[PDB]
Amino acid sequence: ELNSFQTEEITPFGLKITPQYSDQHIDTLPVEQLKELARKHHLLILRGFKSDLSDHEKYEKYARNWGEIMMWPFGAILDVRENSYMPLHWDGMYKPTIPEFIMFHCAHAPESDQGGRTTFVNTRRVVANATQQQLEQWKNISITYRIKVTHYGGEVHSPLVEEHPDRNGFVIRYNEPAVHAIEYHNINPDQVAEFQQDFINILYDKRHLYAHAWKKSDLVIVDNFSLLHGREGFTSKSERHLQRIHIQSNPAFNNQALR
Ligand SMILES: [C-]#[N+][C@@H](Cc1ccc(O)cc1)C(=O)O
Ligand SMILES: [Mn+2]
Repeated sequence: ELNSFQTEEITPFGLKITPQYSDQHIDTLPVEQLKELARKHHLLILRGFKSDLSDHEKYEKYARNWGEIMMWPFGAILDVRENSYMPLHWDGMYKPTIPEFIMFHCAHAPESDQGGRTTFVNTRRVVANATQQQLEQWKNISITYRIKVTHYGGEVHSPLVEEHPDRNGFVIRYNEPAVHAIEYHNINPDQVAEFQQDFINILYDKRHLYAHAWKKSDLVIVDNFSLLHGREGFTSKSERHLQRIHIQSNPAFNNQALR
């Protein structure tokens, strides 16, 4: 009745999953149990397992065990390759569907790289830590985002607070500004600047944010319905190479914010 992997809880949220014996293969892990843990804990770091997922064919075949892949024009896999931070967002903003899971495989992460950790914000925890007056204000705010050339048109109008697709709580949908692109609704224009200051401070809080330093062959599973994610600005030059696959909910979740 024991698990077939070791688990350690991450601060402030998430699970770090590691092998029980040397050279344990990633294919040994029970995918349906992992999906349940990812929905409950929002972030899984699978570290130390043997895999050949830098092979695009093998990675795609592996991800199909998790569900329907959300395909992009370039295919199933985005190869993320290498100063400013990348703003918090959720994936699928400008697409017709929002994927439930992001899978990141680390094909390359030199110790040579300094900083630039991937950021993960548990918006369920943000909602749970808010006062009632805060949450009431946030539920009344909606935001229009304008982006780059995209395949499906490029304007997003999203409430700041949404109910989770599983109807078991509320989440935050927010795209932080980068250093009009963003336009806030239902708030006095006189208060927008300070609200933006205050809300970004709330998201970049040690109670809510986990910053991940990559190691080669990490497989990270992200609950895109519950989290926002981004990246710290890089101090040094980096050769990091991540490989990203999106997995649809069943049925796929249509993106009502796309305009
Ligand atoms: C569609 N879409 C994107 C969403 C996005 C929006 C803003 C930003 O800075 C980065 C990514 C994805 O899911 O990849
Ligand atoms: Mn992203």
